[PDB]
Amino acid sequence: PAWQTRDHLDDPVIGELRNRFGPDAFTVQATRTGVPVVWIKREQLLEVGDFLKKLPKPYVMLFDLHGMDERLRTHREGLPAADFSVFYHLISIDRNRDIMLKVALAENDLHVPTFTKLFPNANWYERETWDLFGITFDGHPNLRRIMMPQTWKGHPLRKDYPARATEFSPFELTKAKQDLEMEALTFKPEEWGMKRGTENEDFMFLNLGPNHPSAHGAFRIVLQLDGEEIVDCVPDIGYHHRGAEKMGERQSWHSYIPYTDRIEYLGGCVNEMPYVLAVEKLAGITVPDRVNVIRVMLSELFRINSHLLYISTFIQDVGAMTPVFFAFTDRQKIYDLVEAITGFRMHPAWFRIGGVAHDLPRGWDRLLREFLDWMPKRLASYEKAALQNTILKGRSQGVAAYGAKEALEWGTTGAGLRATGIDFDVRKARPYSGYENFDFEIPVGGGVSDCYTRVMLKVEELRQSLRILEQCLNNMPEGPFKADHPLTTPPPKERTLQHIETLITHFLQVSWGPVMPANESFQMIEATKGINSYYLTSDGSTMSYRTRVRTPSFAHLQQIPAAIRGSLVSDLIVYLGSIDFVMSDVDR
Amino acid sequence: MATIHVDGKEYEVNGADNLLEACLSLGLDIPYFCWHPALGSVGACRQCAVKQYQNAEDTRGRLVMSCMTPASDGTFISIDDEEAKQFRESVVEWLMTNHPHDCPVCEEGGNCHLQDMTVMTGHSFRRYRFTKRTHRNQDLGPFISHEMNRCIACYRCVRYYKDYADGTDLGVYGAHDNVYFGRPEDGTLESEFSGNLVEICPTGVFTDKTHSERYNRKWDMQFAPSI
Amino acid sequence: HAFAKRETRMYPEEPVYLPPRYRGRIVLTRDPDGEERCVACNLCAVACPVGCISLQKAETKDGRWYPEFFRINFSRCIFCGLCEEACPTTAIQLTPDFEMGEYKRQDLVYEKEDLLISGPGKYPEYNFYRMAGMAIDGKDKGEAENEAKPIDVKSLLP
Amino acid sequence: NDMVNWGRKNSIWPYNFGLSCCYVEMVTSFTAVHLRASPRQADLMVVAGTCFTKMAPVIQRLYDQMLEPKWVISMGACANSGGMYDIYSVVQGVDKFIPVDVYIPGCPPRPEAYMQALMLLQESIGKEQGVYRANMQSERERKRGERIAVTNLRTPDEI
Ligand code: SF4
Ligand code: SF4
Ligand code: SF4
Ligand code: SF4
Ligand code: SF4
Ligand code: FES
Repeated sequence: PAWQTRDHLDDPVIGELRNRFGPDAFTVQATRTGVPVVWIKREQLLEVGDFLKKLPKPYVMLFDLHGMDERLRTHREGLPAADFSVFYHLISIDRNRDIMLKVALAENDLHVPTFTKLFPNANWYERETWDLFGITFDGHPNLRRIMMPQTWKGHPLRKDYPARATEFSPFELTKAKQDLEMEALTFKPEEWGMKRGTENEDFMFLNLGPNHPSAHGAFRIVLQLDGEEIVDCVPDIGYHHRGAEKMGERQSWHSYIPYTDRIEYLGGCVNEMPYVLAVEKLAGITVPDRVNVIRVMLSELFRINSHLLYISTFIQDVGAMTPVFFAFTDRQKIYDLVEAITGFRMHPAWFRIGGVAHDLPRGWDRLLREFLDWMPKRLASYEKAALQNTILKGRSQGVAAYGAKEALEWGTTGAGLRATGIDFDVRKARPYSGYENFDFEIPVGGGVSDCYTRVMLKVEELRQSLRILEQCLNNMPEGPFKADHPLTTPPPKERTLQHIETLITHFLQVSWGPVMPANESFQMIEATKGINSYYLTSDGSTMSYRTRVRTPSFAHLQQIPAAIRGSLVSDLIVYLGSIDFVMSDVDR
Repeated sequence: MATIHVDGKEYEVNGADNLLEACLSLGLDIPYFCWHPALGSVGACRQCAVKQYQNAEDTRGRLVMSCMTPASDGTFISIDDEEAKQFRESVVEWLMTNHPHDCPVCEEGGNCHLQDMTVMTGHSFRRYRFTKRTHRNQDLGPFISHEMNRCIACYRCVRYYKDYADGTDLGVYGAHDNVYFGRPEDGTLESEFSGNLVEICPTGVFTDKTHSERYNRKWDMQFAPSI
Repeated sequence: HAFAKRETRMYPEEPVYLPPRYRGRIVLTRDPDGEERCVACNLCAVACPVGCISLQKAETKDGRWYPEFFRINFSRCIFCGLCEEACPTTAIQLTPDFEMGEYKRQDLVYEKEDLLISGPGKYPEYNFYRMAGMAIDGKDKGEAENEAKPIDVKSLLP
Repeated sequence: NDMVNWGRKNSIWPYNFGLSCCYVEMVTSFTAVHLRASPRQADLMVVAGTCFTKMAPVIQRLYDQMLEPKWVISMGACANSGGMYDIYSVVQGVDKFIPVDVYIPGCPPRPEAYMQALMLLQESIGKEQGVYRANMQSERERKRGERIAVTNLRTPDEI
């Protein structure tokens, strides 16, 4: 099965590292992540990573870097004695494989050498590890707090830190006056990054925080200006931090599902798919085929809606917005179908562990068929309106372009990375949710990623998604909407209303929570923006022990300073609009 | 004192103990109803079944009851053997054939050992389609309410009340599937230790009447250690 | 004038179309016999992720469980619908009605008289007590679905 | 005469402060009902979205900038209270630090709810905060006999 606990010791990378270093040091954990998890003492981490970086098929992209507390795990059979841990998820595209590296730390000596030299995108990741935990990374260039304000005492992801606001003092405005004094005295100490330029007439400091529309959330990007050039741009993020990861620790597996919908406001059921897939990987549940096709239908509908919003906003900011406002009416039709299936326009919270909340209502096929026959003529009107236009096309060529290597080092996935010559989708490389029974193509941009190429690729992907949605309408099979397994949460409701054992299972599942045995799962999907993943660790209880949400927008927003260096403020704003970043995703 | 082999692994246990309290001492979850640490093992519920092999090379053994088998040195058992798991699920199902549809209106809901063992075995699908047996209740005082429909015939109440507590006014009546646990006639339970039945009974037959005036579920309770 | 003709000015429509499964206002429904359907099982309160439901069980002399008080804090409610699917009696349901707005937050907390409606809502026929073993007026022991008559231990038949 | 009161009911200037989420429905409403909205010119601020501890001074400066007659509409559960995010990093409602006049529950509310918010706000603006000994009547109490008289609803197996 695809859920069984494997060691992955046979994997070639494990044997190459065993040959290179011989025996000892490496303890191969047993998990349901699908990838090989290896423990590597902190004094060899930089050596180990370097070996993997230059291996004859290298791990070019650091997918994720974060930490785990690990202090309260009672079931710790086989692991070394750790009070804290830091995990590094790496991916080799040429091998289409992954590797996870875990460095164990003790509570008195939370110190590890910085990993940013190998992979630059790790810099913010290590900063987050300094912010949310108390690990100090010696050798880090700018190790400051990236989420909480600079006077915030406490490391919020430690388990000795109370999670809920109720345990702290309420908003009595004792600290509001101090924040007011700080904001009124807005001066630059030159500690906000390298800030090599001095604060004088030579260099001008401008917050440049876009609160205008199409900004994709309110954020600040302190900018040093010289000759109207971007000398150094430093984002000030964390304003939209909702503590989703910490929230995952105090909620049951079933009642957390609503929280997934709000990592990305436009994603909806796309955000729910990786969570339910990871929880079912911990449960060992194989769903029926109808569940797979239903999930594919809802995810391609939400993907179509998000892509249409990205196209419309792009044509509005750098082009003529008169015709593309008709897409707003079209988006309403996609919404009337979602609330026909799920119930509510946004944040459906409709996916469940083992299936979906209800069956499809009997008039779904006629509405979907009317939308699928009506849409292609409009889609071709947008294709002519966007492929053939000249004014924005001339404007949108060579505007902060990057190549395959630049995207790889910066962890950038999605339409950004597909705009280069690397043919890498996860729906084909690692099929999930029954994508391997569908026929679709991956468009590609060639070798230059710019603003025109990304939108043309998004239109081609939207056409392939519409082909998937017609295949979902014509090949939806028959049978149940929920798996038959004691951990399917909740049970079918008609069975609950008549049968005592199903009633008892429903009783304990919705009240105490389902008991998932202690193990680790991990799922990644192609999201509306980039690759989104969920790394869940259970300690055997009815709540998550650790929830890690990898959002690509964090990496996409981290990438801007490497590419925008040597451009104007207008090119900056155009690039910010072009890049698929939403503040809710960056700050989770 | 003794060494036992469970599902291939090896453990150190007390020889005088039986296999259920040995395996529960190691943190291995075996379902049970009729065994109690204070009361001892009688072997009634047949819920604690494990597969026992004669040695390490015997692949097909027999289903025994871990509460009734001593944990001697050299014991080879399998809790997770497929036939043992099927049998324990079948026992839960046979207990579920006559259980009333009462969990929303049961005071044991959220604190019921039968709910826990039912989830632990993983029995969630009903096949029994016939009629259910019902019983009338008795009045057992101002302290204890009685709902005999919920009884699973685990015999913990009579073993606690007569043997342990030396009470005289609680017994078992009838035969086959019509066994009735209670008093010969309505009237307050005379024993000074009658209220421990609320913990001793694994279902909601005997429930606290003082708590059912202002009832709330266990997850909504706030607890502290007191004297 | 042709451009204004094809882009006709939008006119708002007083009727609004909602699907049956729309997750708006939270109501408590009644049995087809006319009694309140809620048995104060406290599953909706615990299954809510935000904790917006408070209630207390009461019991009639007849023996019917019913809520002494039922309190929903609609300022915090997100209309996730986990309460509706948690309920094993279909007492609490979500109706297509979003018409809410208030000057004071203290008036957004709804009591049982603001939630208990005069009929059965989405499921006109389901009655939970007909299934339940517990005995109420009109339902002695053996008057439930798929339940045999009580046989006393003193019966002459072996 | 009350001509001054008529002036404010007829015309209002909205300052949209919708945040990351919950603003797509507000935009859906605004593009149907209505570059005019400008800072330090509006008298109505529709706070939507989750109010965070970090960015709360921004909302307090925008609240301070507007003129003496200040109206505030909180929309969504995330703005009325902390909503679902009862967490260290979210302040439990925008009403903690700025006075609020109208509360619109939902997550996100509907454009029709925005329409009913303007109707309840012109109703408050036409009775002079607008209490006036007439606002004790509440929407919980005004339509109570309307809501209780509902008996039948469509079964959810249909569209
Ligand atoms: S006594 Fe236990 S099994 Fe029986 S109805 Fe109550 S909670 Fe369910
Ligand atoms: S009344 Fe309780 S203790 Fe006695 S047999 Fe029945 S379930 Fe067991
Ligand atoms: S789950 Fe339904 S019946 Fe039970 S207390 Fe809640 S609202 Fe009442
Ligand atoms: S709809 Fe959601 S937030 Fe509202 S009471 Fe039900 S579970 Fe709680
Ligand atoms: S009210 Fe709903 S849509 Fe608005 S911010 Fe809160 S969760 Fe998001
Ligand atoms: S509990 Fe061991 S046989 Fe009954």
